[PDB]
Amino acid sequence: SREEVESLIQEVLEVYPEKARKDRNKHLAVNDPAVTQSKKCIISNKKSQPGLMTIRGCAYAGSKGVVWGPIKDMIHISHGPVGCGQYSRAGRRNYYIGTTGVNAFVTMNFTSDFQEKDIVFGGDKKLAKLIDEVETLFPLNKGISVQSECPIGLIGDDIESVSKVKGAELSKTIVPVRCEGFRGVSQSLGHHIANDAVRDWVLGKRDEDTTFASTPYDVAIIGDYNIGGDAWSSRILLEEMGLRCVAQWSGDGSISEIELTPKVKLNLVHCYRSMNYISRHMEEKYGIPWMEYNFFGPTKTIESLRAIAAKFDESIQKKCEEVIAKYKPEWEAVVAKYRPRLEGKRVMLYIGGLRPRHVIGAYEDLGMEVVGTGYEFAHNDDYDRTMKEMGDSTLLYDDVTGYEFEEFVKRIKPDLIGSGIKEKFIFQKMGIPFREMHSWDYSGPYHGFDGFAIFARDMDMTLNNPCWKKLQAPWE
Amino acid sequence: MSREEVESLIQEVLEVYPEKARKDRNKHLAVNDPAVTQSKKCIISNKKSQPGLMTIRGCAYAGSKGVVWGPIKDMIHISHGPVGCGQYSRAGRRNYYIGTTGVNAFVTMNFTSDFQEKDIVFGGDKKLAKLIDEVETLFPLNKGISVQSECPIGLIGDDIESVSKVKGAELSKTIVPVRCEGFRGVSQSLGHHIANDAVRDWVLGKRDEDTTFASTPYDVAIIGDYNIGGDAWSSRILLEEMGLRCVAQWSGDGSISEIELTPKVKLNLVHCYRSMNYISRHMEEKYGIPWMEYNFFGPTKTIESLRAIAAKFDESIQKKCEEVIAKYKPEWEAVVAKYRPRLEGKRVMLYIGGLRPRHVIGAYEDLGMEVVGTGYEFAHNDDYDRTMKEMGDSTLLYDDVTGYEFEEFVKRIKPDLIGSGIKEKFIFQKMGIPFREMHSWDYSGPYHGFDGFAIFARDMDMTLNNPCWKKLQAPWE
Amino acid sequence: SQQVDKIKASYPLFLDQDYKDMLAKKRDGFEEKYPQDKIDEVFQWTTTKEYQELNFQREALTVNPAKACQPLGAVLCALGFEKTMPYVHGSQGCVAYFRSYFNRHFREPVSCVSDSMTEDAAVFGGQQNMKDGLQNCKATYKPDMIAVSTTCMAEVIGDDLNAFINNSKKEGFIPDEFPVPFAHTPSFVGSHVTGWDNMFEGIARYFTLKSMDDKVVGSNKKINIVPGFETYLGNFRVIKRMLSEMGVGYSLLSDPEEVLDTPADGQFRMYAGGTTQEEMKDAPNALNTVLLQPWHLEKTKKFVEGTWKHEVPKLNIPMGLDWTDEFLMKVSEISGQPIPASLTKERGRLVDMMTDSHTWLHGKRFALWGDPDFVMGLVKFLLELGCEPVHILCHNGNKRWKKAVDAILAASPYGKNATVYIGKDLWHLRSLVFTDKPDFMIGNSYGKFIQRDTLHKGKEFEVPLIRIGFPIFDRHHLHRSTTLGYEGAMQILTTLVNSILERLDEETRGMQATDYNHDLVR
Amino acid sequence: SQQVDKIKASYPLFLDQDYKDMLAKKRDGFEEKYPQDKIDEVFQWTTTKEYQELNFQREALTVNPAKACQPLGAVLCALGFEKTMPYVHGSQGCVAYFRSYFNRHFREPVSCVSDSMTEDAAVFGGQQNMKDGLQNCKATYKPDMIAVSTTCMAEVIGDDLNAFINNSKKEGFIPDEFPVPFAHTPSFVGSHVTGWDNMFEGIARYFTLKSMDDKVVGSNKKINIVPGFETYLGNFRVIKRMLSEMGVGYSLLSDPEEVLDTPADGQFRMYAGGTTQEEMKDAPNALNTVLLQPWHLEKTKKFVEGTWKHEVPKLNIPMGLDWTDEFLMKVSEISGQPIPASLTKERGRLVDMMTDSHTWLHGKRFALWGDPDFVMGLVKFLLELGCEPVHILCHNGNKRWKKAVDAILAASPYGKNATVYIGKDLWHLRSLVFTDKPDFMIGNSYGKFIQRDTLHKGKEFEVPLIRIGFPIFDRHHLHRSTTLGYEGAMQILTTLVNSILERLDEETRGMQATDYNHDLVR
Ligand code: ICS
Ligand code: ICS
Ligand code: CLF
Repeated sequence: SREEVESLIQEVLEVYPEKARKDRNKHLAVNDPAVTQSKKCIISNKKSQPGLMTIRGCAYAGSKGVVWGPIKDMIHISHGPVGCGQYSRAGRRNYYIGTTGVNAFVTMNFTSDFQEKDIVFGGDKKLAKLIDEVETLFPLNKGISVQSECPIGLIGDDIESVSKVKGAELSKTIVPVRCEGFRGVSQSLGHHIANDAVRDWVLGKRDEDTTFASTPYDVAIIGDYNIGGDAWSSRILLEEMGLRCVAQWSGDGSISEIELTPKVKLNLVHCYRSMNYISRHMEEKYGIPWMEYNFFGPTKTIESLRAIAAKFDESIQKKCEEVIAKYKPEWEAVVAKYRPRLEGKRVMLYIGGLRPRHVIGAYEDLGMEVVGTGYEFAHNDDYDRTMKEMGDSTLLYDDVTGYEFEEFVKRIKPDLIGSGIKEKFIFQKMGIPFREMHSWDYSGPYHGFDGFAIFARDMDMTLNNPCWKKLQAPWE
Repeated sequence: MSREEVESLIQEVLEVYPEKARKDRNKHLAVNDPAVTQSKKCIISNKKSQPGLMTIRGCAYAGSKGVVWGPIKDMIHISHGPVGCGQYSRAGRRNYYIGTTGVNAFVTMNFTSDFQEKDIVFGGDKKLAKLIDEVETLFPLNKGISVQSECPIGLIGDDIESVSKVKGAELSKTIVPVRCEGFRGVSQSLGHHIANDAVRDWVLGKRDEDTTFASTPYDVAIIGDYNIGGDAWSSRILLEEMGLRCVAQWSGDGSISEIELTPKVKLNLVHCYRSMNYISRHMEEKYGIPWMEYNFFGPTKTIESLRAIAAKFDESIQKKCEEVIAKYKPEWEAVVAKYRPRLEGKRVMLYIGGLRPRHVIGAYEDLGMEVVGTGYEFAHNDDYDRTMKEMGDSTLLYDDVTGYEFEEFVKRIKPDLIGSGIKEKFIFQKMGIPFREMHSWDYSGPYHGFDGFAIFARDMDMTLNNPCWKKLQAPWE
Repeated sequence: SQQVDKIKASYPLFLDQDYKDMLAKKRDGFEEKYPQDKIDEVFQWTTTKEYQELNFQREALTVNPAKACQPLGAVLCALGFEKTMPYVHGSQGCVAYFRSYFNRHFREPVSCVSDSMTEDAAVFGGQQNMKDGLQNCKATYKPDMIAVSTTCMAEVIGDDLNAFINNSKKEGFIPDEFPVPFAHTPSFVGSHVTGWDNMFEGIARYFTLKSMDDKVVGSNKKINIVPGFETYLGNFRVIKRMLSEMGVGYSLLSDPEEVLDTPADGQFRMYAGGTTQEEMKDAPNALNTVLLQPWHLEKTKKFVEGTWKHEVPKLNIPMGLDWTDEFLMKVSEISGQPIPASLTKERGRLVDMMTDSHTWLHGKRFALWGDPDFVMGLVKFLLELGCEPVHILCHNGNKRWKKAVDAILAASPYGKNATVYIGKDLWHLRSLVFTDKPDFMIGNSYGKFIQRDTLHKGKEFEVPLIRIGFPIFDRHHLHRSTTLGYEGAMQILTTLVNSILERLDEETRGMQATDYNHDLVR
Repeated sequence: SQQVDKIKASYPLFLDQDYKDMLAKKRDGFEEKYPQDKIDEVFQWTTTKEYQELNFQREALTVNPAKACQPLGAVLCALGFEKTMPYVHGSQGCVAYFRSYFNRHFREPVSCVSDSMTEDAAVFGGQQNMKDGLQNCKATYKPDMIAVSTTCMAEVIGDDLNAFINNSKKEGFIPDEFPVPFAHTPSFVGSHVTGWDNMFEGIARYFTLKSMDDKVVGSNKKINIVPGFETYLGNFRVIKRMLSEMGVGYSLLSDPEEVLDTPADGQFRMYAGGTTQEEMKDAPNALNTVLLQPWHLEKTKKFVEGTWKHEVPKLNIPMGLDWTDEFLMKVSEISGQPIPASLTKERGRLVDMMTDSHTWLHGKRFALWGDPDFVMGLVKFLLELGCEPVHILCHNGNKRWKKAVDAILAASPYGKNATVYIGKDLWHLRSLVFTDKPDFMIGNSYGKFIQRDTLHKGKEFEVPLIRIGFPIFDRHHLHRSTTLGYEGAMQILTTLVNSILERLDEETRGMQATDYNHDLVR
């Protein structure tokens, strides 16, 4: 109940020194869907307090790991010392089709491996030489991006001049990205920086090229990074409905299909957080409308398909109803098998900037209740959307600390937790089923009708696993 | 080590025995004398083993099923009796073959009548008749069945000959009863003889009146090569390069048809004298086919064998023989050049079954090694006749050696390498003595022929000169 | 031909063109081989449900058994006793095979004698073989005890073991006081595990039957442990480790772990370690006796309860989580010793590993075979991991045991697709993995030919073998591993999940075809 | 589409025809992909000696490195101290990555904080982050000690760690007595192992630098053990076990084994076990200090010898037979304690396994990589087994380490074909395993992509990966294994020979083609 949730927040905050207490209070809230502006209840997108074990990453993760890294036929340089690119090598399951090392390069780690001489004298000469070596040893790459790590902006390197000069010399696309980890407060500013880099260096290359012919049905999937194949199980529904998916940003994405995107008729935005910036740009510059949609679970997928079709003519609306009729026995069979196993179970979530609200409908399609949710780096407009999706008097947490999250869980006692790899092994030891809701725990896809079957199978297999009844020894 | 030191070694080892075993084992131990014309004057062989002394011998079933019949690849062999014998002998012997196992070839499978007590009490002939029907149903491509008798069959008075006769006539299939129960004989050796006679009586004559096979003057048969690690294939290739046509291999990779075609060949080439001389003598008596012994271990013996074989044909085979010898000369010369400096002067003790204890001596000598002791589980006087000629003077010979004897002999002689079997292997490694299995080839091979000598040399070097033998004493001891 | 710097053994030597051409001419010239189309047609038939129906109608033919015969178990039992020579009264071919069979599994010497009964003994009995054999064995190999079993020849002809041994002592071939326990071990009854049971009961009788007046239960404050036929060195070790960790006084009755694991230090040790004769003579003074593999210790149990008067508890084999739990708790109850913090923490680490790996294990389907206690315990642990044991084969199992395993399957939803087979062999099982394909087999080395058969039908039909059981001949040193207790459960769990992940890596290694799922992280 | 009772995940879902057709349409329609003929042609070129020469001419580009950065090692070092919170002064993105990286290898929680320096700290320094960070961390997570390392931003802007920490205590953000050892750990110098050395020396200094007057060498009768950067739990445990077995008093300095292996018993333990502060304060009173991984403990050695005045013995990492021997002998000499019969026997059992497996190991050719001490110990043991290390890669090695390993190779005939590479990465190694193909790779999970590449050329060119090292992300619970001592040598040997036998089985599994060599017994 509301009063009990507020007392819970206050009791957990007691451990903090005064300064941290006053700030963390602004980031914890009891849901109120009737409030028109979320900033009146919860504050977000602020600096993390020092020493409290935030779960956030940095702008390089938001740029290299999230937006640019999945683009499959370009080579992305982790520019700076060796650590960043090694820890982020192949940790994110942005799936693609390619011949890795030959024409696609996603799971490789290219780096300038800065040594002390590079810090002291600058890395611009090294970057120039590295680019020539890339061109010799990977001749089928279709472009290079330069993903700046922390020291680049600190030592005063000019990667923009390198990219302009070398790009002219070799007639190749070289994209400088200033996503140093000290910028911003989280992955979020990295998204924005990465969007602006696409805008400034790539997206306009075909503005004067009129060889590609549009159709009235051309769309682009904006903000789906194909985790476990999510975007493919989305694309198949859109093209069964009669549309033509010209581009995927950026899961399984090629640089050409990015350059073809200003030719589409409608931008379909899944991840609003990471890609609303470029969607707004394309509306302003090219007049392309954009719309948000949601492909988690049958209720939202059906909702989305119909809303998308309504932007087109009668033939697409007809094909939409034919797609919905095709899959109805499939997801009804998923519900009939798995909803009785999961009904009434309560879940707490903590994820990045989209899924903490976007997966709610999928859990509700299996009879489960989301009793607490939060984000690492969402903004006010994400929370605007969240309070409408979550039930009254549920718990919301922004940039939750390791300590808060453990205390919230202990009091609330959810049946399932969905969060990340740094959270997973904490809560299994407490006897609480846990599902990774970034990596899908090496399963998926979860998007679409085909993904719902896997999602339902996965929540059942973990929540109801026999191992959870064995944690207390019979002699204790 | 002098002749007198060896004789005293024998007497000292024997003092541990009770009187009856002492007097018997003395007859089976000897210092070699190559000049004695009959080996039985120096060493006794092919007698019962003494009870309780840990002989290394097997039984007549191993000699029949494990050795002679088992390899024949397109027949199904029933281990007839309780479950043990066929399970311990399933795929333990590396008699290699080409086939589709379970469909048209069956060598590494274990077929058995799995006798229970009701089969002991009331007899197994009815069960054998039903088993034969079940085999025909579930394995329709088999080209014959053999019934390999285990110990209880002749003890309980079963009549598998009449079952094989009645069922063989019912289904018009070849069914071979083999009375190789393990209580017969004293070793594997009588199993060979029983198996040879079973081939003679039930298979070998079946084409006596079929004259449709097209002979050539150069048709031979390889007799007594069981294709361990591919040995028979690396022998066959040389015979056919020399211009001969190998109609049959007995019995490694062997098919029942090529056994039935063997009475049509012009010369039987005998490798294993011990196991197959019986049928060779029969084929000479019945069909007039001459037979000769040969040896494909090492270059010296292989070349000598090729020339002795080619001399029985015309000048064209003799010409191709010299052409084969010239082709392989740089190959085995390169093997000696690499491996003889690593092995020269090293001393070997051997203990094997009925042929290799003498047959591999030349191969060791081609690498500069010396065989200082050798012996057999189950050889006969004619085997030792051939052995005393091949071993040096004053070397040690042991027939049906006991576990105690062999360990004591090894401790005194201190060989650089021991070549024997799986039951010996792990004893002598603990003592820090390099050991090579000379039955299974330690899962390597082939060793026959020119291609085999390269593998033989590599294997003796890799084990004798392995770094692990320098490491058995802890540095603080 | 050979290149001296790169010598080829049989594989790949015989893939050379000149060898391939020679083998083609041998086949065409003289083998009268069935056409390959016919071979293909028959192989495909052997994978069908039609063939499976005929296969399961066999009454007389056995093909590829999954059992051995009684004296093999008697030999292994005997080896666990101090300075004890196994001695099989009967024909010598048997002992050659017993020794080689154990040689290849343990990669150790295996000492065992025969008394070499031949046709002369077939006619007039083996009494003289026993007389001379006992004297020759004692003088030559100087054991402190000779444990006598029998081959099937000696059972059929009906040699009176008791009278023969008694006469060997009466006529001076061995001292009257030299210990010669014996057991009849007919190969046509039961299996190898039964010979273990018979040998142990005979050794226990020899040392305690006529000595009971002096004994009182519990007076030595120990618990007897009887391991049964056991071919993993780690299982002897983990039971002794856990009991000592608890501070529980115990006596492991038959302990071959030292003699099956001697160091290579320059000397061969025919004997090492083993249960002492005094430990058998004093065993009735224990608090109780725990049988680790009770489904092949029924004769031992009747003697321990009827003569020692021990209230042997009804424990399953201590495999998996629940049954290791119950074993420790019963030992604690009997001994009065609490379960220490070190074992409680070990238990928790196994559960932690179960939480870690449960998503890859869930729903995985298995065929498996082995001896009854081993198989039952493997079934129970698979259920605890959320796996589905689909084909459960125990050639030497019986109907009582099958009832018990069916009840274990009925008590978990992961058992809904399981069937238990008794008295069936590995040719039956081959049909089952074709007609109702599981993900893996768990079994001994004979399973490799089934995997080979499944792959021939096609890569998508292949059922990979996970090697757990006896014998394991084609890998080295797996006999050192553990299957009992928390330690064995951890080892089995790790093997199972990494088998799953190895195969998934194999299936996703094809570039631009399946390597979209070739994840760095699993 | 999905069939609800056989749900397909990404593999094999996307092999369905409608998904295949869709992906072909995406490629042809919008990806402007290079023709498959060109992709095949370029791939073949990357396997050539021509490409290798260009590859090894790289001076600026690094591709697929085999090292990480300093603070990762500092965090691991700090985790081995009782109730100690790793704290990386600098930017928070680093700590998310450090934690995740270790999460995936150990499958355990990894606690570590940042003080979240952002662009403001970049302009004005990070002193306020350190003040509030230390107070917040101590208040919220209640550690007994905070071990401070640095991210590269904090190094570049030149934050004075000592002054910031001193000011935090002076201004009252934490108590003056509260232990806050620190170390500078720049990612652009050395590698993750250097961070471990730097952190350890910092902690050692904190507790002993200003307190040396009272100490006397050998007065506590213990031996200090410093493990270095170590990610196998079995390695901590085998060293402690062997010293306990000898009765040798020891202190293991940085011992994270408990906090990296907590049980799943209903509660999360942020801290568990660890080296105590009192052990660090008392360490100067030991007889001596042994460094288990000397090639990345060089700053620690200078301090231990310079300030504690310990005569640190010249020992290699205790891997394989010879170097485990030398380790035990030196411990015996220092401690005066004899080597017990139990360890002598264990040694003899390792040698026994070497004699058992030598015919399959002989001449086998390996490519391998890792940290310097691990790599040289693996090289040494491979020589002892009669294997041929061929490509030896140590990205973070140095020139005098290479000279030492070259001398090890020159002393054995099995070293004749070996080349040591330093400062080269896994893209260099990929070229080597194409142009001079070995039988196997020994390395971490990043090796799987090289194996994938080699298979794409052809099954006969495939080089299978054997996973030993760090990180291992795509198998479960291998972090529990051992590589040190006789126990680790046995585990490595068993893995190597069974990897050989597994591959031989795969190559001989083809019926009527290669299965003539599909032996039951090996
Ligand atoms: S991009 Fe974002 S943290 Fe929108 S940085 Fe993060 S693959 Fe999360 S909640 Mo990892 S805003 Fe995508 C995300 Fe969501 S990496 Fe993935 S799961 S839908
Ligand atoms: S058949 Fe004989 S014991 Fe001649 S029973 Fe034995 S495969 Fe030996 S010395 Mo094993 S008379 Fe062949 C033999 Fe020699 S099984 Fe092999 S190696 S050359
Ligand atoms: S916040 Fe982000 S991940 Fe951190 S450094 Fe900065 S861009 Fe990068 Fe990199 S090398 Fe190591 S992991 Fe860091 S200390 Fe530097």
